[PDB]
Amino acid sequence: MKVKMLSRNPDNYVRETKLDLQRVPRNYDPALHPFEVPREYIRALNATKLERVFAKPFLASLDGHRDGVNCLAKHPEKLATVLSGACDGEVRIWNLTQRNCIRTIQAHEGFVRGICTRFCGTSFFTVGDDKTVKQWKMDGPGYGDEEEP
Amino acid sequence: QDPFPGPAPVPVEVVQKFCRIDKSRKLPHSKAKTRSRLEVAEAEEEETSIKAARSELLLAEEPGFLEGEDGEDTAKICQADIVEAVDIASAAKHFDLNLRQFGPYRLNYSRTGRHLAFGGRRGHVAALDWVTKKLMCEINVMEAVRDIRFLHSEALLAVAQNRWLHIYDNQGIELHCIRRCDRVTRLEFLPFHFLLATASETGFLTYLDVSVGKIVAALNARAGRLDVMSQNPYNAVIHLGHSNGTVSLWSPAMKEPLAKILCHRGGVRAVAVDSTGTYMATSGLDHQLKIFDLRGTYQPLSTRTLPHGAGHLAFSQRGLLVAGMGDVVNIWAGQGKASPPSLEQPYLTHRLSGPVHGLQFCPFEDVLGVGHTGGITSMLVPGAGEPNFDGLESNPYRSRKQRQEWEVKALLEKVPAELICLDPRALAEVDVISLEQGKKEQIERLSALDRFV
Amino acid sequence: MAEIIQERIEDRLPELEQLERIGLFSHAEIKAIIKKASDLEYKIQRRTLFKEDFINYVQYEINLLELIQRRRTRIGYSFKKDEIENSIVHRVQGVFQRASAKWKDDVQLWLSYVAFCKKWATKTRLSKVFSAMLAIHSNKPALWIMAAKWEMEDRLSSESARQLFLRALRFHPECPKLYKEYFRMELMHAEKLRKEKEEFSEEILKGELAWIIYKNSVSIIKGAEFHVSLLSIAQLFDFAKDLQKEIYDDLQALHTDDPLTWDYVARRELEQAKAVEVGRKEERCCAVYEEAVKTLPTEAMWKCYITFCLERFTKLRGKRLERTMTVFRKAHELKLLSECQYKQLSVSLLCYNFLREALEVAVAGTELFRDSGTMWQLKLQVLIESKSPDIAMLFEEAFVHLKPQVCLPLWISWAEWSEGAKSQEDTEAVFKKALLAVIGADSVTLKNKYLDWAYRSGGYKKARAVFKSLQESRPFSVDFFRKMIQFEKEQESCNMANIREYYERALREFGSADSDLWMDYMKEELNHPLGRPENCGQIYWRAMKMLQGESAEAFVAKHAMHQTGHL
Amino acid sequence: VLLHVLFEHAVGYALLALKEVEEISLLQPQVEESVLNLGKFHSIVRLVAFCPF
Amino acid sequence: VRKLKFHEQKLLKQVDFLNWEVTDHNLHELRVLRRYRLQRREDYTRYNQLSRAVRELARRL
RNA sequence: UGAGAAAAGCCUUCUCUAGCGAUC
Repeated sequence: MKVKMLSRNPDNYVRETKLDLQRVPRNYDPALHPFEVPREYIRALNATKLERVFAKPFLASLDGHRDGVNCLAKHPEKLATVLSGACDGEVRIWNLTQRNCIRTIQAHEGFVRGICTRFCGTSFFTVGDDKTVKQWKMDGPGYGDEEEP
Repeated sequence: QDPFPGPAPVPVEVVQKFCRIDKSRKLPHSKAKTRSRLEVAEAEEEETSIKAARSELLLAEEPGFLEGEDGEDTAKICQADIVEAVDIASAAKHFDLNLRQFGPYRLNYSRTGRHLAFGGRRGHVAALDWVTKKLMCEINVMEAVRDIRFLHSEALLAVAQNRWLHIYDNQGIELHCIRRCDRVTRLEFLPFHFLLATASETGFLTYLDVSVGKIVAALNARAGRLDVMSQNPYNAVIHLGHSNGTVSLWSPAMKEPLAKILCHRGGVRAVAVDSTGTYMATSGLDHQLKIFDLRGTYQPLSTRTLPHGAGHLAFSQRGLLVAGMGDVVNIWAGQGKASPPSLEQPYLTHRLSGPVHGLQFCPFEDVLGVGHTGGITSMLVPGAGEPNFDGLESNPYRSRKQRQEWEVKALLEKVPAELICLDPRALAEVDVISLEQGKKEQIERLSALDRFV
Repeated sequence: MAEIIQERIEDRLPELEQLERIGLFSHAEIKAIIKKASDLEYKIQRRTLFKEDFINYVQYEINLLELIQRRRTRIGYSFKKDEIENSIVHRVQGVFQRASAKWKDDVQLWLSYVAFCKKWATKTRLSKVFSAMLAIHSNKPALWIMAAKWEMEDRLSSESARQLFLRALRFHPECPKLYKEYFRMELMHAEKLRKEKEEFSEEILKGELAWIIYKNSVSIIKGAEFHVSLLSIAQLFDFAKDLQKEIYDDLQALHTDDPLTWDYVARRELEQAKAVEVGRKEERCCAVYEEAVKTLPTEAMWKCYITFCLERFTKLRGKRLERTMTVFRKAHELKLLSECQYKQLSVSLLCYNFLREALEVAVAGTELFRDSGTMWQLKLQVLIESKSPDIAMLFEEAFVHLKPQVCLPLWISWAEWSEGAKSQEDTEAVFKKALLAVIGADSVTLKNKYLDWAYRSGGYKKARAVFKSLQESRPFSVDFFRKMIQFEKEQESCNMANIREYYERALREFGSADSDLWMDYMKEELNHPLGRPENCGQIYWRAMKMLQGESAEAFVAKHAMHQTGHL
Repeated sequence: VLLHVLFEHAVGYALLALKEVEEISLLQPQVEESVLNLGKFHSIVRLVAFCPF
Repeated sequence: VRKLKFHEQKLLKQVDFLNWEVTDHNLHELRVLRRYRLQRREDYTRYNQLSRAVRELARRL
């Protein structure tokens, strides 16, 4: 008679050393893995519940303006540089990474109605209630020199 | 000029195994917006099935076999002839523990084939790794024991004592004494739901959630004493045998049985189903062994009359069927490729020291566990165990850290009790009655003197 | 864990199934390849990583590629190269990239990567490898040369090799090796242009572009040897002899007052009637040396001339010697000659049976350097050859001049001569004076020769008297006791008590570190007829405790071999 | 955000290339591990040139 | 079994194998068994059920 | 406090850091 029985070689299935990681053979036979529909539904249900647990959208709030914020302009070249304008007439430049204000300039008298950044990123344009269109330099004034358009 | 230009083909039968679409459906669609989604769905299915076909080569083991020569019958071949002709590793798996001072033993294998636990009628409870010859625990409850089962990993085991239900650690420490489950005859665990089902003498079927520790359901069978019980691993339903000759299908959600199937002209004493959930094996007092097709037909595929009575039945992962009649066990073998086992002539035979009280196949080994009055024996059954196991589901060679990672994943993925139905894919179909209720609401918002008479 | 390994095995599957399509490999062979590939893959995806696992992975894939290459020729199937070979090569390139990223400092891994890229990879992939090499290893001039070498000899791009060389000199401005190879490379470019013209500008074809390298390199590196070296490559190229002519003329004009330039001109003139013609060339080379002497009178120039006389004599012989003897005298009066070269001539004169000039060299050496003891040994050997009866006065004059007491070869040499041609008592007197003068470790050889003389001049009784007197002078050697044991063995008595008595004294002095002495003692108890073999148990027990460190392990191995027949 | 940084050390000059980084939230508790952990730092930063003294 | 992580605890809250107070009241019972050494759990049940009968009689009276 | 208290030897379950791994 001819007889064979399953005989797993232990060296194949057990790692050689303590430094080695465990060997994990995988079989994709559907008979071994039943309930494919109900099991996956629970995982999807758990995924939605975990999404509501970790929903924390608020990051930071920037303060320093002395009237309502009216205009916003982002910088084309840098992610962390943004420009804002308040109703009192001042324009502030913010650092998003440091969450602080870099510069403050008194651009106009009254509201500032619009602000746009030149595509190169070395200047911006502001408009106020004083019937004035002003161009400024994005680089900060040197030392304590007062800023001029 | 390349003789064979095309890519490598994959077997159609192998791809069909990794397939979950109903091609028989002839639904008509006349809209391109419907058409685009459908073709993508077929495209997604075909590519996944092809990849698994190539992965068949990664399988490294082969199932065992045993065939005679010069017309000899495999039934007359004894275990001693097998042991001398098989390697030293498998020969060590055949042993005969002799414990007759205690009562007849009921045995259970863990879901991973590494661990075995057994319980005696007189109250001997012991758990051990059976591959190596070491004893995890060995205790003697003063009360009688009717059934023994494992709960998920080897850490927890449940015994059905004479009065109540008790839970023990793998080292022998008593954890729970459940007084609601009383006079329980049979125990069996649903793995993917973490529910333990109990059959009691009073006639009640109770479901207990071991993960949380609360009883989800308690059902009155209203059929008298309950002593024959089994589950369908594919279906997750519970089968109950009765003296009427009928088998009742049960789920924790319903207060009434899902179905009743009349199988015998007398009382049924054994029931067993295959792992795939296709075939059902029953035996009764009319000395008839029956095989039923559970896939919507519920007709007896095969019938055979037996000299003695088959007290117990079991199914392996490859489809072998074993019947325990008195002190003699008989195994029937069939090709199993979309076919039931052949009852024409048995495959192997063996005679025990005492009458058989429990049968089970080891999950991923070619051995059979038999519990009887004399003690516990382990047979060698070539071709019964499934060769290639999955390392992430049931790894015999898993470390403690691997085991604890798997347990959390299973606990994250526990299936609620109410989802158990006759169809494991019942969640996929659209609720048709809820469709028409919604449609109703949608519609809602959207001769001359004869005239004197 | 096994998810990445599983991804890589499923990536490896399609070429394996195509190979099964070919008929090149059988299904069991594919199974074995899959098994070994998984085994090798598991090693390199661990948290702890070693280089040898990467090396084994690369070697296994190379062996598989070679096996496929051998089998394709036998089958005759040349289709589907891209499906299999390119995939394997891409995987090996990924493995090499990961290994090189992990271990940047290992040059050998980089060179193995370069070799594999040369053998199996596209030329642009090899081009990317050199840039990665030179980016972090720019401080090694040899790596610059290898990159430039590949561009010229393989890629045939002279322009690329020029920029690699020019950039290399900016990192290493003072490397002479870089200049010489850059000088060679441009001359190689000129030959390719000469061969280009014959198949179908003038200035480079003359070798002018190499001449610009010559002038600048000389200015940066002001060395004669580097200047001569550029001429060596220049002579190697047959074309543009004028370039060799220009370099050769600048040798004497620019580089003067250094001996090497005058030597090169002498050897350049060097390169029965033929022997007369050969003899004629020698004087012309000899003649040039004197103007070198007259212009440059330094000592270092003088050795280059006397040595030149030496090989010609060792390489007619009378005429060669006549040159050597005169130039020796000329150097001797000027006293510029140093100590070492006096010996080399005199030792040379002894070997060719001419014994009179050697005496004059010996006398001149002693007069110039009286204190040198090596000269006095050198003179002594001459008169032993000459057999003149002036040996006795030589010892009197040498030791008087040698004020330092430690003259070990002289004390030895006096012993053998006194034995040969002097009475027995005077030989003993010389030995006793030697032991008084030499007190340190040099007395070890003195005592051994004293004991050997006693056995020869006298008998066993004379050796016993000398051994008893010298047994307490602690500076010893194992040869002292081994010689005395041999003398007892040769005598007919062979008193075993004396044999044991000599071994105990030797084991007292050197038993802590000498494994051979203990093993020799044990074999005496077994092999000797008067020995007691039952004592060997105690000798082995005593040997282990006194021996220290590796000597203890040596005795075990030697005894284990002695128990077997290997001894 | 691909850019090159010049780092000067006592041993020599090093030139390095940065592939990607979360710029805005860099100074935050969770994103800071990108530069602190050596394995994550190797993911986004490579050594393209080194010139020792 | 392992110490649950912060995300795991939210999904696997109220899961505890050893303590099932609502079902068997084992922790409360264990204190009674240890304080007065009771060989069998059944003896405690008879005392508890009989105690209910005494109290039920008093409330009805 | 009340499986009294105290001391030794074996298994079981689990907790912290620290390197290491993510560069193809």
